[PDB]
Amino acid sequence: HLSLLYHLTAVSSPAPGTPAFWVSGWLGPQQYLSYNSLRGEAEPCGAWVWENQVSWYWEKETTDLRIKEKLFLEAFKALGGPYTLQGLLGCELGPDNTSVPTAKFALNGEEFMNFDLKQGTWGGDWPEALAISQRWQQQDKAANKELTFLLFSCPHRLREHLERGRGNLEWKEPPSMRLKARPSSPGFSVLTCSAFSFYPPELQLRFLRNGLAAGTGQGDFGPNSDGSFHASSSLTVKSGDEHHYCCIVQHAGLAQPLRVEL
Amino acid sequence: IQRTPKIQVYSRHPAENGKSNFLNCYVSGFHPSDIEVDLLKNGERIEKVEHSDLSFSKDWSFYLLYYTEFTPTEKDEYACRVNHVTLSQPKIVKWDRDM
Ligand SMILES: CC(=O)c1c(C)nc2ncnn2c1-c1cccc(F)c1
Repeated sequence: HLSLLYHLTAVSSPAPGTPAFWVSGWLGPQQYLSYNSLRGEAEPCGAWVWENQVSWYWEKETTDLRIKEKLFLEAFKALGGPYTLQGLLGCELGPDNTSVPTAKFALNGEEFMNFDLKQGTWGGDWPEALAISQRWQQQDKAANKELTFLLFSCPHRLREHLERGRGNLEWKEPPSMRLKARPSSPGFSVLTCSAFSFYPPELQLRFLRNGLAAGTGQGDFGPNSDGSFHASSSLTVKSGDEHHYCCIVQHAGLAQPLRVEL
Repeated sequence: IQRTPKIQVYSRHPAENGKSNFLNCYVSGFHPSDIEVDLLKNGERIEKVEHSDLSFSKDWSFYLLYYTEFTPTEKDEYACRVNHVTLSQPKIVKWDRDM
């Protein structure tokens, strides 16, 4: 159930020194690829730098993303800005060991277009989607290259990563936990349960009061710069009552839920 | 459409005074992609700050991570200052060491 997904963005008026077009490539929750139109080269990220990949791998990623760069920038000329155009392209191995494609696009942050693999066509209801679709459909071999990218190149790459970088995906880093209270408005404190530097990202935080369910609290979640994760949940409680609470964390790195006290 | 950023400030490891660590400012849920982010030490801009690529979520909103190496002390206060077209003025979120 692992996805390989490219996040493509182009902007019609990039700020100086920033790229008109950039791509991040993701294997599940891990960024493995970076590309932008100023450097013009696809590069591995993080631990994927040390993946011992086939010789032509990164040159082929660069080739495909240079083609998509030209396609995205051509779309702006078809429109009647500023504009942002985004695409989410890739695949997932589904049940029965076949590939399931994703090919969606957004204009100024609204989904508006998709690629129909059965007809080999881009489509959508908006006139902007018709316009960009026709411009892309008119460019020679563009639909063919999009079909090859989704039906063949993406699952091939995904399988190459499961074969040479599966260790990256089997990383298990249990969270370091803190439970702390701070005074809030008069008569109240805020209790915060925080989970530091964990992987995979799936994690549950819950509060108990005298062993009884007290809710999930209000949760926040975010990455660290190594692709591990951070989470916190906070609960308003009456002041002086803080010591009747604890936090329970569940995470794939922990065989059992872990109770965290103040 | 426009979407205003959500701002989270937290350290990479649990904070211990005198121990080197990383301070993160994670900005997410925003659109368009142009955004300005500073980390602040007692209100002064921090110069040696790194950031992730600009990525986006399933709902097409953008996110990105700013981070810097630091050593927390008892008295030093840190914050993240964000400017974006959806904000009337720069938004400053203080680092709460418990978060
Ligand atoms: C550099 C960095 O912060 C980083 C790296 C290298 N790999 C990652 N994998 C999953 N998150 N993640 C992060 C990240 C990537 C993009 C946006 C963001 F907000 C965080």
